[PDB]
Amino acid sequence: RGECKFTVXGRTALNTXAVQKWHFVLXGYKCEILA
Amino acid sequence: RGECKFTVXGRTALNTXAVQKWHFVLXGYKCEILA
Repeated sequence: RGECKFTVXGRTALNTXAVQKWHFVLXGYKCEILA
Repeated sequence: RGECKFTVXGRTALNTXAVQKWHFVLXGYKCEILA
């Protein structure tokens, strides 16, 4: 429940409902992971 | 030389004019870089 975002290294992982979203931002390189 | 596609291993990069775009697709891990 609620919106809780965590920071691990240089990527921010947030919990969207019951899915896992991993946002990767490193300069001009943006990686998007959908678990 | 012109506009072709380069597939090395699992990294699909395409040449768009004078900009090199590297795309990464590995299931739920889709990382995209704009160079």
